[PDB]
Amino acid sequence: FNMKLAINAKTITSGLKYALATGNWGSSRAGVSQVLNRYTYSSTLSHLRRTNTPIAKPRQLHNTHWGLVCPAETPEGQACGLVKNL
Amino acid sequence: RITTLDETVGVTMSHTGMSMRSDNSNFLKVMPKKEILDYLFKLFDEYDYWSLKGLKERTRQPEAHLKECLDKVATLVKKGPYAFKYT
Amino acid sequence: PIDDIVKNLLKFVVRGFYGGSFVLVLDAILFHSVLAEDDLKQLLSINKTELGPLIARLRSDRLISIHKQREYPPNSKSVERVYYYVKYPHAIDAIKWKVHQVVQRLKDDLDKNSEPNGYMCPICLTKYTQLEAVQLLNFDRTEFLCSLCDEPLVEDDSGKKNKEKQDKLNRLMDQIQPIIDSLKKIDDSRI
Amino acid sequence: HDSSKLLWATEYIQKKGKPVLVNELLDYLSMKKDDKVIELLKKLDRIEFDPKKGTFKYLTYDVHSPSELLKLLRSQVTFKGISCKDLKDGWPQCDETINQLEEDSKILVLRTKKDKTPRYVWYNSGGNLKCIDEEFVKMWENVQLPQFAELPRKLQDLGL
Ligand SMILES: [Zn+2]
Repeated sequence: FNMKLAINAKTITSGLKYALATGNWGSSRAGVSQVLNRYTYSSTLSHLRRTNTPIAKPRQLHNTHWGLVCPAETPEGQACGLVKNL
Repeated sequence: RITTLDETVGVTMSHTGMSMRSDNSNFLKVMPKKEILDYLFKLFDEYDYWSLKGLKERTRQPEAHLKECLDKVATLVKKGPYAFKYT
Repeated sequence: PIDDIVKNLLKFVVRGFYGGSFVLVLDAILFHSVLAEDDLKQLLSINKTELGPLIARLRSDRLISIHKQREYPPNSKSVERVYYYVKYPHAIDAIKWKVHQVVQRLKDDLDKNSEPNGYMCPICLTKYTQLEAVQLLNFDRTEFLCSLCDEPLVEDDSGKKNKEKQDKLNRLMDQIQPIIDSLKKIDDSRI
Repeated sequence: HDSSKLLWATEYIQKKGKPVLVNELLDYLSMKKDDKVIELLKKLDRIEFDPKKGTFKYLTYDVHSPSELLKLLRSQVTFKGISCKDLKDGWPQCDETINQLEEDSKILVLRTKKDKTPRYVWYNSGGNLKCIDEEFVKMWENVQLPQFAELPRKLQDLGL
């Protein structure tokens, strides 16, 4: 028996490095990890606090979003209302 | 909480991979033909049916001579309940 | 009888165009009308991978047909046994058609060596016929060139090879005369 | 044990290979002066014992001539077959007679020319037919038969 051949480190290293490296978290989940937007300071502040919702109408603003989700800061296009900001 | 090892890293990293230190812990370590013929007939007197490997484990001697002594006076049964046995 | 002449025909063809084990299996079926697979294996003491290609060869020539017979005896085991049976008419038809194909294929090779026509090119290893040869003839040259190499060609075929195709016809007829005579003897009764 | 003296006596008389006197057999074995070995030898049909003087005959097969070989072949039609050991032990060098017995007078199967050739003992009629040229055999294997009912139709169009 050998302790170097039983316990491998490339399973945890490749799993964490691969999951935090690619968009997938293992397709189940995709688009979790995104490159940080360094266009300005408010883009990084509004980028880190950005919350996503996977695909009643979920795009419309609900009354329970008072004080929790910004009623104005939301992108336009296909992902309108699915992306939210704290 | 989780304890952070504060050492110079190189010691622990040396203990990780190859460190020229193995073992240190026990875990999952795990002839005259006539006389041989007479002895074989004595074993036949004890019991007629015996496997060739068992005879090689009882007579305790070079096995080639024992095989040649079994191919002359005994017949090898390959099938049946006494399979792989000389009688 | 007529049935025995078919047996002698199969002995002459299988013995004359194949090895020994083929007539071993053949005679093993001529002795027992229904020959099991376990009987032929324990008979010739040959392996399964050695009994396979023999039966497959005797079936590819339409010599014998197989009959996978069921068995549910003692131990309730579905023991299947491939019983071989000689297919006389299909085997005779196979012999006649194969002889005809041998004669026709050995007659075509004699007409090619009777008169050389085409050429050959050593440089590009491409064959050229008389047509392309006379179509690649130039005025400043005295020999037929080659489009790939623009170099002269060498005359292909010769009359020396014509003596080989005739000996194959004569020897083939001398070795096929008893077979075709047995065929003409069997085809009288259509059995 | 006396059984080892019995089997040793039979192996010794097989090493001799010719009938000798019973007393001479007991003298060649030195210490084997038992009569129970002689009685067990009389009970053994493997080595036939002639009551006239001292004579020990050896069976597998009494075949040593090509005619006896042909008879032993005829005694295997629609049955099984023996091996090479019995014939080569009953008659030295049988493969020479096999090569001399041309055209199905003695058949075999040449496997390897390095392992004494595991033989075969069957009989037919001709079996030779090596006059068939190899070219005719190659032209016989290249013919692809039309399967199903295409072959009888292709033969009825030619007139056969
Ligand atoms: Zn060319």
